[PDB]
Amino acid sequence: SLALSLTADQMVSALLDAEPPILYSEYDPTRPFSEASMMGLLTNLADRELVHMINWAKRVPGFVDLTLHDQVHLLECAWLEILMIGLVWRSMEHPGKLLFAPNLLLDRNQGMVEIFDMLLATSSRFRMMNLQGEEFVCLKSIILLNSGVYLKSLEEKDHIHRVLDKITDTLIHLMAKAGLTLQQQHQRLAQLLLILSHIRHMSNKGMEHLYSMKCKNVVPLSDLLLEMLDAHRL
Amino acid sequence: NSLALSLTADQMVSALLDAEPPILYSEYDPTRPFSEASMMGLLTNLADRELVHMINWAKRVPGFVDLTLHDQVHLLECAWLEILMIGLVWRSMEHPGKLLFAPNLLLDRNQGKCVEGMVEIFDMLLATSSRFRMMNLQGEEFVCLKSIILLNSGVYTEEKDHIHRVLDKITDTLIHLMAKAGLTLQQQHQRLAQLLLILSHIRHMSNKGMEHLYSMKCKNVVPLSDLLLEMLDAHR
Amino acid sequence: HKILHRLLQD
Amino acid sequence: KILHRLLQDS
Ligand SMILES: CC1CCC(=C(c2ccc(O)cc2)c2ccc(O)cc2)CC1
Ligand SMILES: CC1CCC(=C(c2ccc(O)cc2)c2ccc(O)cc2)CC1
Repeated sequence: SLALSLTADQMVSALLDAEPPILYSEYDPTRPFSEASMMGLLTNLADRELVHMINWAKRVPGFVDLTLHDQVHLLECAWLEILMIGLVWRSMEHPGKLLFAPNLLLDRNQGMVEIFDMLLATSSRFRMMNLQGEEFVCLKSIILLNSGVYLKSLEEKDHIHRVLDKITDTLIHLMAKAGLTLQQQHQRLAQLLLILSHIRHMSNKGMEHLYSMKCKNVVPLSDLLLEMLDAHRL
Repeated sequence: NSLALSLTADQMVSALLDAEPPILYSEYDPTRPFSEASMMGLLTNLADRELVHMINWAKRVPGFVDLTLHDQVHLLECAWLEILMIGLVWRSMEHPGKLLFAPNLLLDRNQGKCVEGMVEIFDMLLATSSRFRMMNLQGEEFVCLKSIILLNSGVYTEEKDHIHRVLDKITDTLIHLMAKAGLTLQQQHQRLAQLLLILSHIRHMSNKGMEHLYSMKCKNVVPLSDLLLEMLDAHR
Repeated sequence: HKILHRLLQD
Repeated sequence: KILHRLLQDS
């Protein structure tokens, strides 16, 4: 595996280079939008983001080393988490707003709103922590590998745990270079990882919401989103 | 100012150890549960009695008392199933392939197979349990993690700085325990990362469990207590 | 009013 | 499925 042989700085450079682009929505100020129409924009946007996410995951060190079925499982489990942490990262410099797209800035308006408030709080957290881009790409890669880690073997889990340990070292390395004391490093590391718990929660809440509007037959869900959503159906 | 931040690491550890609720027992009728009625009946009754201990445990967690009553409610409502589950998983550590809900109530995945949507959550709990076992999780570490869950799970919804600092204090306490155990600095931050990542799975299992509980509530199968109903509806 | 409100006071 | 396919393409 090339991942386990990477230095901390190379790991960062690899993750930075693998970053997907920020996509635009179809939002038009002159066009009226219902609650349905807004979900349509978010659905359409997320659908196009997924195709970029899949190709991003391939460039995440260690991910390609896994079997296809394990790559599928991890993406199925983590896709909404990864979208949301991207959304929260983009929304940092916009207090009280969520930047779904450069042409789509939404505030606390459209009822749903509970998840918005949770996303807003997370963004507030990123801002107060002064989260760095290098830390962000580390967090997003951790989510991809961790969110679905828990036959015969399936000593793949060991490989994933190895990479996870590698990304941990990278985070600490980043904080150390940032001039943080040992105590500040451990504290910030813990702070960053506890956010993944809130991201997990928001994803689970969002998945329930997406399931609701599916059965409501209100918003045209894409073929891929229908697959990703169905994977969480229990 | 809060007393929690003035505590030493050992004081924090000792406070958490002293706050520990007991391991309760289930009904003493044998009959390994297989039906959804007998299964959820025993689990509901058990969780109900555990919740009363959890509440009085939370009061003895440093920093928790300093919060307003409404904030205490919010954090407990948010985390209660997470806390129950990490307890379950801890108890089940040295019983691989089994879940020790109570010393007189050990369930395996074969008993979850007879209830829709349960065996999936059972498998997740079992995996978390063996994961804790492979990491050789210590009781002192466990109580730190459980307090972390209590304070963090609903902390995003000027005293927010308080919980943040208390959470940092518990982080220091964890590190202290690992250094006490003779781990190197690299081993310490690697172990800290591993433990905290599992909190994301505990979170996930709680939300899936909450759905499962909501289903059985709609089924009107097992009598829920008023307390359990209020804790459940808080997630609705 | 909540039961949780009561139990947290005792 | 679509995800397995897109992951497989090169
Ligand atoms: C209220 C919640 C609902 C879920 C959510 C979505 C979302 C909405 C509709 C979908 O079909 C799929 C995903 C999201 C998150 C990030 C992103 O970059 C684009 C879309 C964000 C806000
Ligand atoms: C799939 C199962 C897994 C765990 C579970 C629990 C549970 C978790 C930990 C315990 O020590 C005791 C009980 C439950 C069941 C019924 C109820 O009314 C409240 C909680 C939720 C459902």
